[PDB]
Amino acid sequence: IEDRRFQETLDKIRKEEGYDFAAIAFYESNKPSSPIKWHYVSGNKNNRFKLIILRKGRGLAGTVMKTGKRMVIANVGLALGPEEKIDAPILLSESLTAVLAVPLWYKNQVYGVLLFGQRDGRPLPKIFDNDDIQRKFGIFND
Ligand SMILES: [Cl-]
Repeated sequence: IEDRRFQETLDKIRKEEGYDFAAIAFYESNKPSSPIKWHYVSGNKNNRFKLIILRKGRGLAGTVMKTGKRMVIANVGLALGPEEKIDAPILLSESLTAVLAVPLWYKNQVYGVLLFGQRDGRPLPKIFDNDDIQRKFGIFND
């Protein structure tokens, strides 16, 4: 899709799927040492996410960017240690208690990571299978 649609589609999907929060991360630049940052957000409580710097292979977005595998964390407090909590600062800046992170694809590469989150102990609305993934979030792929 055109770059000029990412925000609108992100917001609509967040609301359809019933999440408190959504975001999308990409590499900050084409420089070799580029970090990964959270480029778009929706349902965010503040702007501190703009300070977050993720090194390659680290946090939620780094791991999904690397592995090609979605991550489902039903409960942050139970599923993650404090070392993992630290690699994923969006958890802290947005007070997220559950999350779903999905890779977005371009010619078999992961070019971005799409994150959905809940606050206040609200559960994930549903755990999607591979086909629902593709159907609901395939708009972001080619
Ligand atoms: Cl993060």
